[PDB]
Amino acid sequence: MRLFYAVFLPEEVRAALVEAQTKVRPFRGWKPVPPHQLHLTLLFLGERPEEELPDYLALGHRLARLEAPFRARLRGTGYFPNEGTPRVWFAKAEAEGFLRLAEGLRAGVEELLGEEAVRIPGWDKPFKPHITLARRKAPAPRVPPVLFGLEWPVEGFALVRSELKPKGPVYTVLEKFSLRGEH
Repeated sequence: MRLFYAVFLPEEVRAALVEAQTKVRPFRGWKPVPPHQLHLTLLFLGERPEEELPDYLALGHRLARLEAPFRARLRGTGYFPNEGTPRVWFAKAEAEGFLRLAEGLRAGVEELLGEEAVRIPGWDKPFKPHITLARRKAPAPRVPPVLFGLEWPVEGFALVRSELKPKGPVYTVLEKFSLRGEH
């Protein structure tokens, strides 16, 4: 299983983002992310053996009970790579809470994997709270920045499986976790 932890989004957030995606329909080189897949990843795990499921599940429940629901703000768009042909178009979101959950999980995964966690794809990348809007499958141009200024309540996150299939990746939520922490 190819697994990752992520935050799914509420209606007003998906709609603001779906209106954003709009600037990109004239460009067939842009592949827009289906609204119900729009999400912010806190930690990608790559291919993991089934034997580890319980540990990722327990890790989720642990972190969930230690951290409280927090407010996030959607704020501006960007591309990767920053210069040259872009690979991705994403929205920047921000909040201490995303960083705290990302740290909490990298920590748990290290305890469980030790040295092996380094081999996880993109493990060394510094966490950037980003929400992908579209991916560049063919030539397409950058579009001007999209400012959002939209605050919303983050109440939990999930452990999700991704499977590459025809039309693209199909997501299955193995579990949702509710932020219930006192902190």
